[PDB]
This record gives sequence, C-alpha cells and structure tokens, in this order.
Amino acid sequence: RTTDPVRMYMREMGTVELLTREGEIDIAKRIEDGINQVQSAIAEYPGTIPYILEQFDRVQAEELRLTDLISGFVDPPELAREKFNELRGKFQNLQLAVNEFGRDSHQASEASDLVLDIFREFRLTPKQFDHLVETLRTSMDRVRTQERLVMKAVVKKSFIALFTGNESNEEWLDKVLASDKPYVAKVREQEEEIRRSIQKLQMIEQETSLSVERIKDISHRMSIGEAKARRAKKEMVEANLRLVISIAKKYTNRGLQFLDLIQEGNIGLMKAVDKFEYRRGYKFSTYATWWIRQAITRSIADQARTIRIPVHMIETINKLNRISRQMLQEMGREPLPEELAERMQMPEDKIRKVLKIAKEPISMETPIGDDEDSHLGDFIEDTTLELPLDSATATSLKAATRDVLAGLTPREAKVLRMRFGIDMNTDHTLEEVGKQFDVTRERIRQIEAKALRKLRHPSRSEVLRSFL
Amino acid sequence: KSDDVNGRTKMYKNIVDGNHAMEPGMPESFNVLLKEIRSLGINIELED
Amino acid sequence: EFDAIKIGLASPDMIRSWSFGEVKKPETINYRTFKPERDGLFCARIFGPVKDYECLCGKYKRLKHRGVICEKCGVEVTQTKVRRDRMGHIELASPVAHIWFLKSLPSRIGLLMDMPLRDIERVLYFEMYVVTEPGMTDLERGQMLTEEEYLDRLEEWGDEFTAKMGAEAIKDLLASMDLPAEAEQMREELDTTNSETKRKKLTKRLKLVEAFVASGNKPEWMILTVLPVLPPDLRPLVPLDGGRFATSDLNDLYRRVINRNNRLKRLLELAAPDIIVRNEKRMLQESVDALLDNGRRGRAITGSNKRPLKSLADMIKGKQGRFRQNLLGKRVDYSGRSVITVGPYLRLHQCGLPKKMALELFKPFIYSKLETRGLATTIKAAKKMVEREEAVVWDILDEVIREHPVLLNRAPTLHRLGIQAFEPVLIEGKAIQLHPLVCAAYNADFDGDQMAVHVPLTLEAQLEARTLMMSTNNILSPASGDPIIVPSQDVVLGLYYMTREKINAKGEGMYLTGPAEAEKAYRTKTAELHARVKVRITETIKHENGKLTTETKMIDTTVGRAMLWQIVPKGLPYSLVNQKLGKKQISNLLNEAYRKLGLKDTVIFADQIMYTGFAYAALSGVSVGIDDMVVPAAKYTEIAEAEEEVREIQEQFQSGLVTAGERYNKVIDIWASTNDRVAKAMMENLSSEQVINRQGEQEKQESFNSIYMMADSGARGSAAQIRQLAGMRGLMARPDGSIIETPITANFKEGLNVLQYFISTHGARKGLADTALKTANSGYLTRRLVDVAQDVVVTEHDCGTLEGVVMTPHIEGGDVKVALTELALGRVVSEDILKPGTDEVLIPRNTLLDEKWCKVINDNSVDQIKVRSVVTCDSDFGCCAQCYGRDLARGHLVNQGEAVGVIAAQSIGEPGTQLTIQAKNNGSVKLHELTIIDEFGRTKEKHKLPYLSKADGDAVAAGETVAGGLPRVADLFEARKPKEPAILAEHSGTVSFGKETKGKRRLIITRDSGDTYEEMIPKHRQLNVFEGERIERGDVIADGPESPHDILRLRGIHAVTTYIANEVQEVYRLQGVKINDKHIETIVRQMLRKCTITFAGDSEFLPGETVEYSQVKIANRKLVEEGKEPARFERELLGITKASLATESFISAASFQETTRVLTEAAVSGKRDDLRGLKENVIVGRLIPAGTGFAYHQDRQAKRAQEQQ
Ligand SMILES: [Mg+2]
Ligand SMILES: [Zn+2]
Ligand SMILES: [Zn+2]
Repeated sequence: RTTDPVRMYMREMGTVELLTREGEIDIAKRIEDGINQVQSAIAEYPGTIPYILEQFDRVQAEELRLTDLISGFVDPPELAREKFNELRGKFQNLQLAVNEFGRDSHQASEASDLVLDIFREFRLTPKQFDHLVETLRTSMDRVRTQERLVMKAVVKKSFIALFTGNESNEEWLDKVLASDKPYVAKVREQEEEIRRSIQKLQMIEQETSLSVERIKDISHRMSIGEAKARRAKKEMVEANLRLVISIAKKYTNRGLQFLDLIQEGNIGLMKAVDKFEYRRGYKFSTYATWWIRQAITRSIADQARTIRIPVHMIETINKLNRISRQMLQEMGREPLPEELAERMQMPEDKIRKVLKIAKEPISMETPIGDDEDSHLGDFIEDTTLELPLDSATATSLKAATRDVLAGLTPREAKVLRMRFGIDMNTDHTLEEVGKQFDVTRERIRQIEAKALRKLRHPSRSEVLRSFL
Repeated sequence: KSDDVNGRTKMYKNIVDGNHAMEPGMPESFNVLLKEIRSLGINIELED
Repeated sequence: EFDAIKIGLASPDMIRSWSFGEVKKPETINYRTFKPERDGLFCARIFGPVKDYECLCGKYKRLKHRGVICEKCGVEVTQTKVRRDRMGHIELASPVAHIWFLKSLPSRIGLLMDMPLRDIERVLYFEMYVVTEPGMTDLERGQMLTEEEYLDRLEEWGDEFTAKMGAEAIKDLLASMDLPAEAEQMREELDTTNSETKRKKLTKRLKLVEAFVASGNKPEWMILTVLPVLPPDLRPLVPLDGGRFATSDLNDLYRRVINRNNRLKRLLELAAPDIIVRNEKRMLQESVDALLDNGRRGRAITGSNKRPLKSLADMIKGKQGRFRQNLLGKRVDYSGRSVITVGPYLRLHQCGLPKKMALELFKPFIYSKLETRGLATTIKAAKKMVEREEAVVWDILDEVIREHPVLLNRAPTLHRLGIQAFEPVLIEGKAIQLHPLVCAAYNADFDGDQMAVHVPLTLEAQLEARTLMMSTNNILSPASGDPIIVPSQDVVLGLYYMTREKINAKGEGMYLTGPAEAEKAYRTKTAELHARVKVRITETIKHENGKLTTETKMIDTTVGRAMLWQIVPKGLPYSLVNQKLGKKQISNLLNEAYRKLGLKDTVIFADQIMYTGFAYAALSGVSVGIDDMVVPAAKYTEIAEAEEEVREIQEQFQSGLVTAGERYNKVIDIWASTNDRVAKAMMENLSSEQVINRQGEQEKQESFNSIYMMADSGARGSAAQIRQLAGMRGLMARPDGSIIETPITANFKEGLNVLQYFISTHGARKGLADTALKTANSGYLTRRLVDVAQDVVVTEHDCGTLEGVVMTPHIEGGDVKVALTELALGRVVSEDILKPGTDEVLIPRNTLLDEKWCKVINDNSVDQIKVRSVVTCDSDFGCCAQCYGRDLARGHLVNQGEAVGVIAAQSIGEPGTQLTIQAKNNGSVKLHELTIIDEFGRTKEKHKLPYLSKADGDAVAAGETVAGGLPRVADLFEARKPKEPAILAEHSGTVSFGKETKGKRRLIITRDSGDTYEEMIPKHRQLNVFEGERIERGDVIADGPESPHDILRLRGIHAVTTYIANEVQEVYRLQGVKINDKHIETIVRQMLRKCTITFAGDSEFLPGETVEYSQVKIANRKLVEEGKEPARFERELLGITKASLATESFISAASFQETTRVLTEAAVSGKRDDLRGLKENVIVGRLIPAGTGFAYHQDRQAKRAQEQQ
C-alpha cells in the first residue's frame, strides 16, 4: 500500500511493545545469565586457565596492560593480585587432583565446580573473551568437519550406536573390519579413509584431553548460552528502536538521509546493549543515548561530504560556526578572521585554513543563470588536452632537430642524441655514452661541448631559434 | 570536427602540411554511451 | 573495424572482466593534497594515473617506465586517458533486482515467473515470503506466505522446504526455472487453448522464453550481484575557479550505494537482529534503483539543491540526453556566425564573408601556404604573422579561399535548402553578405537574422559542396519542382513598373530598330519606359526536337519591354515579356528558361533579372504617401445605410418578430456584405484612372498608385491589406471565437479609437500565440516523419514489378481541382497508355513523363493512366529508381543512393507553420456515382448518388438539372482511430436482423457459402443497410469518419494510400501549398511495413505474430524455390511513432524516444544492430548508406558475402 521504506520501518518497529524498568532489569539479567553460561563453558577447558594465568604473570611483572587483562570484578593491583594468586593456587590444586585421584572422583568434580565459582567472579575484556571462544569454536568446527567427512566417506544407525563412546576409538575401526556385511567391502576401503581421518583426530583430543563426549557437551552449553544472550540483545534492540528514531530525528538535512541515521543509531544501540550495566541502577535510555548520538555524529562527520573531512576538523568547523554565530549576535556584524582567532585562542592562519575547506562541491547539472536547459557542466574545459598547434610545433621541432643534427659528423650527432634521448626511450649519462665508443667520460663531455658550440653558430641555428 | 581526439589532431597536421585528407575514427560520445550502458548492467559490445 | 553492435544481459563474470579493480570506500579525494584516495571512487590504482606517465608517489615520472607498476602505490605508468575507459565494480553484500527489468512495463521478471508485479515487489520490499524449493510438501513453487504463516509451516515441516525474502528469493526462483520445459508446457497449453486473453498472455510469455533460450542469456542475470562503476573522467570531480569543486550526481549515488553496502556487511558481521538487516537490504535496493533510474521506484532522491539527482538512465535518455544532444547533433570546429546583410552585386554562387572571420576560420590553410612559399620558416612564425595581420597574410587568405566553398546555414533548417554552399568573397565588415534570391530558400529577412558558416576541409567535402550543395544547383524546390529562386519585392516591383503601359506617353508611336534603340531612346529622354512603340524583334525558338528557328518581325510593345528583352536569353518567345510582369509572370519566365535552356542560362537570367529589377525599381521612385490611401466616398453612405437598417431590425427585435439569434446572424451578414461592398468600391477607385489620349478624348487607364502597384505586382501586399488600409477593418472575433456584432468601421488612414484597437489586440494576441505553439507542433511532426522515413534509400534501378497505382484527374464537383498532367509529371508508366478507342500504344512502358509527354497526353485527352509508386515497389530494402520517378530538385530520374525519405519528411513538415445537382458541362452521363464526361472522352464532373432526369448514357446539355489542418495531418500520419468510426461490411453477403440484445444491437450477415457472421453495433446508429440486400465487402453500414485500419483490412493497400494522400493533400491545398504525392506515399509505405501471420505454414513464424513484411517476402520466395508451403500474412497499418519504434535496429529506436523500453527489450532479446540505416551510421561516425557513401557501403556488403562463401 506504501512505497516509502521509512513507513515500513515504523510499521515493523511499532509491533514491538515499549519496555518498562522491570523488563529492562529482566532482560539484563538474561544477558548476564547467558554470558555466565558461556564463561563457565569456556572455563571447563584445560587450555583456558593457563592463558589467563600467563597473562596475569606478564601483567604482574609490569610488562602488560592491566586493563587488557581484566575489566572488572563481580561482587555479590591491590585486589587483583590476591584474587589471581588464589586462582593460580587453585589451578595448582586442580592439576594435582585432576587425574592422580581419578577424573570421576569427588575431588576432581568439587575442584572443577569451585574453579567455576571462582572464575564466575571475573569480567574479562571482550577481546580475549572472543579469542578463547574462537579457539574452541575452531576446535568444534574441525571436529564437526571430520565427523561429516567420515560419514560422507562411508556413505547411519550403526555409527550412531557406537558414536557415544567409540566415535574416535580404534575399537570402532576394529569391529567394522571384523564386520562382513555385503556393503562392508567398499566401506572397508572407506575405513582406510577413516584411518586417514582419525589420525588427524587424536592430536586434537590430547590437546584437550576430553575425548568426544566432553567437547560435545561444552559446545552444547556454549551454544545454549550464546543463543539466550543473542535473543536478549535482540529483544532490547527491538524495544529501543523507537528511542533510536527519536534521537536520530534531530540530525536530518545534514548530508545524510533519515534511514542512514536510523541504521547508524541502531549500531550504536547494539554497542550500548553490548556494554550495559544494570547494577548501576540507571535506566537504559541514559546510557544508550550517548552511544546513539556518537554513532550518528560520527556517521555524519564521515559520510556527509563528497570530499571527506576528518572528524576533528569537522568539530573545529562546527565550533567556529558556533562562535561566529555568537559573535555576530553580540556585535551585530559578521566577525572578522582576526577576532575569531582571538576568541578561539588559535592562530589566524589556522582560522583562514579552516575557513577555506568548508565548501561542498557544486553539482554539474545546476541550471546556469535564469535558463533551465543549460547546465554548468557544459562550461567546463578540458585543460589536460594538448592544443593541435602545440603538437604541430613539436613535430616541426623534431624535424628541425633531425635536420640540424644531420649537419654534424655521426659521432657528435649520436652523442647528443644519446645524451638527450632523441629518437630513443631513455636518456643516458656520460658513462653509457662513453662505453659504446669505448672512450672515457671526459671525452664525451668535451664532444658534447664542441657540438653545442658548433650548433650555437647562427649559420645553422636560425631555424631552431624560432621555437623560443 | 567535434569529438575524434586523434582524428582532429591528424586533420590539423594534414591541413598544415597540405594534404587535405582525413582518417575518421570513433566519436568519444559513442564511447561515453557505451560505458554508460555497461554501467546500467547491460552488455553492449561492438561485434567484428 | 566493426560491423554490428550486440546488446544483451551482463553476467557477473563479464562485469568482473570489465572491471580493473574493486571500489571498497566512498572516498573521492583528500581534502588537503587533492589526490585520489586508495580503493575509492577515483582510485589511481584501479582507474589509472592522474598525470601522464606518472605515479601517485612521483618515483616513476617519465616515459622510460611506461607500463611499469609502482610497488609503493600500484599505479600503472601510462596516459591519463585510460581513466575514460577503465571501469570498476562493487561486490554487493546482497543481490538487488534491476529496476529496468522489474518496473518497466511489462515486467520481464513477472512475465517469466508468471507472478504479478505487486507480489514480486512485496517479496523485494521484505513483506511476505516466497517458496523456492517446495520439497516433499504440499507447498507449491512461487506461492506467497505471510510471516505468521511462514512460522506455522516452519514449525510444521522444518527443513523440508525453503522459503525466502528479497532479491535472493527471486534469483533462487529464476535460476531454478527450466526454460525448455516451460516452453514445451506453454506450447502444449496454447495448442489446447480457446480464450483470446489467455492466448495473448502465454504467447507473450512464450516469446520471452524463446528469446531467452535463443539469446543464451540466463534469467538470474536480471538480479545484480556485481555493480559496475563508471570511469572517473565520465563522472568528473574537477576544481573550479576560486577553489570550488564541480561534481556529478553519480558520485553521490555511488557513495550512497557503497556506504549502504559496507553497513550491510558490518551488520552481517555483527550478527544483527533480522529487522535491521532487512531495513539495510531495502536501503541498498533503493540506492541501486536510484543510481540506475531515479524516480521510477518512488520518491526521487534529491541533493543539496532540493532537485532530483541525475542518474544513468537520465544521462542516456531524453532531449538533453547523449543520443540527441551529443550523438545526433554536435558542436563543430571551423565554424562561425554573424548577422546577414544584402549584397545586390553578388552572383548566385557568391557570399560575402568578413576578412577577420575568414582569417579565423581558414587559419591552418594560411599557415600551410605561409610555410609552402617560405614566408614563415616554422608554424610559430606563421602564427605570429597571422596574429600581427600583415598584408602578405591577407594575400595568402585571398589565395586560400579562391575556390574553397563555404557552407551557410540558418536556424531552423526546415528543409535541405536551409544549408547551401557559396564561394566566399572577402568584404570589409562584420556581417555576412547574402544574395537576395536565396532568401526565400533560407526564409531569411534582414531584420537582425544571424547565419552560421562552416568550412569543408577534405577534398571530398569540398567537391560535395561544389556539386550537390552549391546554390547554382539548388534552384528547384524538392517538395514540388517549382523554382525557388524566384524574384520578390524590389525585383518584381521594378520588372512590373518597367513593363507597364501608359496612354499618351512621350515617344508614343515611334518605330525602333530593336532593344538597343529602345534603350538609347530611354537614356536620351526621347521616350518614356511606358510608351507604346513598334519594335523589330529577332526571336529564336528552340523546339522540343531541338530545332532553332529565328524569326525577325515587328511587334507592338513598350520601350521597357524591349529593354527587358535585351537580357532574355535566346530560345524563348517574346510573348513572355510582352505583358506586365508580376511575380507569376517572372516565375513563369524562369521556369520556361529552366525547362527549355538548362541551368547555366537560368542562373545568368536570374542574376540579370535581379539586377534589372533593382535598377529600375530604384529609378522608378515608388513611394508610399498618405495621399496614396484613397478612401472611397461611398464608404460613409454604406456605413450609414447599414447602421440605419440595424436600427430598424433592433426595432423589429423589440416587437418579437425575430429572436436574438436571428438578429445576430443577419447583423453579421449585413456587416459582411457592407465590408464586401466597401472593399469593391475602394478597389474600383484604386485600380483605374482617366487620362487624355492623343486624339484628346478621355481613355481608361490602369492606375499607377504605389500601393495598387505593390499589390497587383505581387511584390508585397494583397487585396485584404489594402481593404484594411483604405476601406474597413471588418468584423473581429472575441477571445473564445464569437464574432462581435459591431465591426471596426474605420481604417488605418482615419485611425481607430480605443475600443476598436482593443478588439484588434484580442485577435492579434491569438495569432501570435497560435504561431508560437504551431511552430513546436510542426517541429515534433517533422521529427516523427524523419525518424519514420530515414531508412528509405533508392537502392536499385528497376525492381521488375508489374503493379502500380491508377491516376485520374482529381474532381470535387463540377470543376477539376488538379489536372492529370500535374500528377503524372515525373512518374514512370506501368502499363501502356493506349489511345482512347484505339489499340495504338501512344506511350510505352517504363518511360518518364516529362513536359513533352504531358503535352502529348493533354492533346490526346487521355483520362486514366497507371504509374509505378513507391508503395507498390518490390524492392527488399528501400525503393528503386523507376518506382520513385523524377527527383523534383534535379529534373531527371532519381539517382542511386538518394535519401528520398528524409526529403519527403522535410517536404511534408516544412509548410506546417503555414498550416492552421445541375450539370455545368455538355456531354454524356455515366453511372458506376454520377459522372459527366465530355465529348472528347474526359470525365469532367463527379457527384455523389444518394440512395434523375437522364438515364445511363443519355446526353445532357449545359444547365440541365439532373438531380484544423496541422492536427488533422498529425492524426492522419499517426493512424488515429476516430471517436465514432464508420461501421464497415466485414464480409460480403446478405444482411439480416438479429436479437436486439440489451445495451447494444447485434446483426448477422449470410455469405455466399451460407456461413453466418455476427456483427456488434451500438444502438445510436443510423443504419444504411436493409434486410434482403447483398452488401459487398467494403460497403458502408453506418455513416461516419473512416478508420484507415478498416480501409486497409477490407479494401487494400491502394485504397488506404489514396485516402491518406487525398486527405493530406486536401489539407495542404486548402492553404495553397503544393506538395508532390510521392512524398506522402513514401511515408505511407513506411507505415505499411509490418504483417501479422495468419497461416503459419512451414516457415519459422507463429500465428498472431507481428513481423516485418520484407523478411516474410524473402522467406516465401525461398520456400517457393524449395517447393514448400508458403506463409500467409495480413498487412498492418501503424502510425509513424509505432512504426519508428518498431524498427529492427535498436540504436535508432533508442535515439528516437522511449530509450528505457527499447534498451530493456533489446537486452532481454539479445538483439543485433547491423547498422543499415542513416541514424546508426551517424551515431557511430561512419558514412551514411546514402549518396556518396552508398557505393562504399555496397562494396563492403559484397566483400562480406565473398568472405562468407
Ligand atoms: Mg527575422
Ligand atoms: Zn608510486
Ligand atoms: Zn520498384
């Protein structure tokens, strides 16, 4: 019924209900809960804790940034040192009791649970969070690819039955080699391929020491946590699209269209959702407005001009315009460059430089004068072209130079030709000119001097004089 | 006389050297049209 | 180099092949260094260096490193002109539908997928889903699902089906289509179909599918995945004076597209919520549509000027587009322009050119000759001497332009006579001196008019100007064949004054030895110019066979007539000069000189006539004075009588005897009658005078009044203007058109009051505005005619056809309108002209009818003849020389390569500005209608016979009672259907009534075979048919205007040709404009260029398909040679616009109008342009296949075949 994309956007956004305070706290709780499940899933990994421990070891030596390690502490290096020392000691205890007493024994499970509880009181910077997630994601993707490649090679129920505990164990290979069903012939050939596959498997498993069940369950809880978190962020973003529109309404007619501002504010709102804290007690709009405004202003500074001006120079131009407005209001006339420089506490030359770059390119289709069928683009010349008179003069100069050089002995004529690049691609220094004659450089220099002296005689230089 | 960049220069040289002959070429306007039609996602090409 | 232009869809691989890189950033230039930014819209790594043989670094800055790519930047060291050829590409994050293949009706995507445009847009606009793979589900391909329904069936089936949104869905549906399977299914359905609307729908879809299969294009290419980027120099961002920058809107559109694509990629990288992604994809689609065609999808994107941005479609289309502003018309070098003056001393082939203007125009030639003779050593010295304006430079310029023709052109160039070649003569001044006799050709008067001049450079161009375009060759009008260099104004006035006769003049009755003695007597004041004398005249006649007979005899004449005979060339009778010479007489003299002596004699005679007329108009001393306007004394009496009886009838109106309308009508009638009486009295008082003769009595003499002489001679003025000057202005009309009762009873000599002047302005403003609008109307009509007839070129000599058209004198009552001689002048005879009542072949076949054979026909009194016509020509391409006939501008048979279509269009369009039963003879009566034929056998009366004194063949004596233009021409040439067309008899049979169905009536007709044909007729129709009457095919059932399509369908080609020619010629002859009918027949032939196939036969033609007639003719000839069933066709009549847009070549169709539709159709079909017409070769800069290029083109075609062997 309508063709305007803006109206369609308002239609789609209007079908969502505006949240209240309790709803915002609930969705923030869901985000935190999902992030907590993701962090717990990462923590149940033999390679996750060593990375954090070595990062702390480098940080405590005053060699790495403290902010890059952690960003906060969960409360239900004055304090960081004690907590990290406790974490290191607990990791040592877990490594002591991980396998010596038994994986299934109560000691290992209790130690892992308390390690999870300790790690839950940590707020990591998202960069290494994503790094740790990416390591396990790549491991899981490789495991999935190997499993699917094996299934493609063999090609069902039989694999599933022995998948629970014998997916990567050699017992599956031995039993299938023992199998003698009619299709096990080619399958045994494909078992060879599985061998080539499974050889790539154990080096992963010893890297994790978790076989297949454990890594699958870790991937599962990571997936559920990520899904819950993503749904909660989507809910808040959909709720606050209206606030995004309300903020972006004020920046129209500044080089960007309404929808572009809306989308950039949506990205800023996504960032605000990604780094919100409900414990502070403030409403979501308070924090989200700053990020939406930042995104919109940066997008205007970056994408509103054909000739891009950096953001800081854009701010300088805007503040100059504000001061010019205030001064014109104060004194009643247009401020002069010197007075503007005095008020800005900036050099006058910089003020003039800023004033000369605040121009938007004019369109070539603009009607010229009072006419309507004439355009500016029809009055722009091609200054890079060469006039045909100039080209004819160049041809005549080439012919005259050839004629004059023909009045010399071949030695000096070719010396001049090679020293100036006449009828050749490249100019040559004295050494290459001397090499062909086998003579040294100085003789070439005086040969060129003799040629120049002879060519300065007016008996054979009148035709060449007319080109000056 | 209008838009053959090489042709008009050759004509000027030929007139200067007495040979009132021309070597017509392809107008630049047709090349601009070709580039525009290709920019509209339509393959226009000169078969030989 | 190239022989054809191939159009078609662009594959993403092809677009990547074009591109030299990928534009990843919207950056254009740095704001400080003003250098291109990397991976931007102006990147030097993608499009080329900004300086010749340099790189952005500056490390490689000379020619030795040509072709070397700098390692630091990547910019190839080459010329900057590669920035006008190098293209880019953008890898779009999501596919976008092409706006041309989606919204240009008919929608090709919807036609291919058999879905409505609204549903496809709903999928594209991200509203509701569409199913791509139904899988093992009851779901069907292409059916539409709402979001809620999608969620339900997703929870139901899961991964068994695939349903999508956007252009991705359309591309996954188009790629899954099997074109051969669809074609076979639709062929089968059309085989077993009955409904006509369904037949049309699937025949259109079948045409599209078969075109797609034959072309090799893929449907999924209609959705863009890679977006090509124009070269930067074609969308330049260049600095202006003062630091300002000038940019093209394409830069803004490309920046928007790049920004939205990058935002979409970033959002997809962030795992965004779906709604934001859909919004971004919609914005990307909108940006691409705006870049391709702004305003078609919705609101047009505007910039900082509050004005829509110009897109590629706007750049290639429109009056201001590339086709019409830079390809079909260009600004040229070696050209100038100046105001025009009158040179009465010039010859017909000479034009006055300023010295400085010629110096600027002929500068390279001056350089060449300044070096050749050694006056300047090099070109710089020659330039310095030319700038310093030395005398030897002037001598060199005089030697340069000696025999160098120059081209003179005046805007508008309505016909080809508006550009002519002259020999320049250097004059001191700044205004071009023009020969008076060409002014009528140029439609130029010296009141501020300006003319442009062009210099032909090559030897071929100079010889073309000398042979074809010289003024001495162009003295006959191509529209009619009449002379175009006829004298006017001062020349006519002087020739009239010198050839007048006066009673009792000085020197009357004298005997003179000849013209020399008459001149001697005039110069010695012995005898006046108008004295009646007897002069010995030696007069030579050149007969038709070439006999030259000289007779010397004494003729009663005047001194001036003999002095004018002194310049008449030998070979003409003295009776042409022995009369008072008006415009008509001088035109007849020039025409006779051309017809009997040739061209050189005619040119010299015209020059001498102009000289003598100017000289004796100067010597006459004719002047306009206030006493020359004599108001008749009867005007006041007539006005008083009219006013008195107006008072009487007003009294009658107060008595109720007559109504207001009758009073108005009779007041207007009496005022017209009084105006006529006053005009007659004034003309009688102005045309005569009483003089004293030799005997002393009073004799009646024609008046020598200056105004009367000006009007009678035909120089300037007429009876109406004299009536306004010295009689009555007459009744005038109100702005709506109604005529005011009280007229202007005052002339311009006495002077009007305020009210009369206001009433006059009422009509003057109307006239001016009507001229202003009719000029544009005529221009548009001429453009359409040229575009529809530009392909007609005389290609052969004889096509060997026996068909032809019948020609009879045009009769519109009791008198002839045009004679048979006028229509047959210049036509080739089709069947022998036998003498009436005799079997002697007077005129054999294939003979041009010139003046001699026209006189022979008139003497024999032949009524009806048959001649060849362009419409009936058998030529495959163009027409032949014999079927066209004499070329009116030359006088002989038309030559090979003549572009007769352009001549026809110009001839028809040029006069558009001028455009807005009792027997009377003795003979017998013949019935066919009523015809009265004289005893000589000529039909001299034609009258209608409504459904009589004498029967058929009964002799009738004398007196026996037997009992708005230009729009009309536009609709006639456009085959416009009348609002209430005449119902025509579709088939021959007996009429029968039928059931009077509610709403409108039905009728039936019984054929000779007994088949009943039903006809649908409206209620309000005065039927002419009666039951029990066998009406023939083409008989009129309901009276009214006749549709040309019906005439073509039921009567034939000859009938529609005659109808169109007769109506157009009636419109033109109402205004007194003479245009030959072969021009209108060259337009009508172009209209009849398409045929709808009725019987498919074995040829590759489908029923219901409109295809060209020439291709069907060649196919039928080939099939007959192969002994196979030929095709059957029904010829279709199309208007000039539809015929122009239905041409085989798409370049001409795009250049004419509606570029979007033509380009879309050509792209989907994969059409090929063979460059066979004038417009295509003009656009690509090659020689046109007309005139001097004809042989050249012919040679190439021969080589083509010889190589194809
Ligand atoms: Mg004028
Ligand atoms: Zn470089
Ligand atoms: Zn013919």
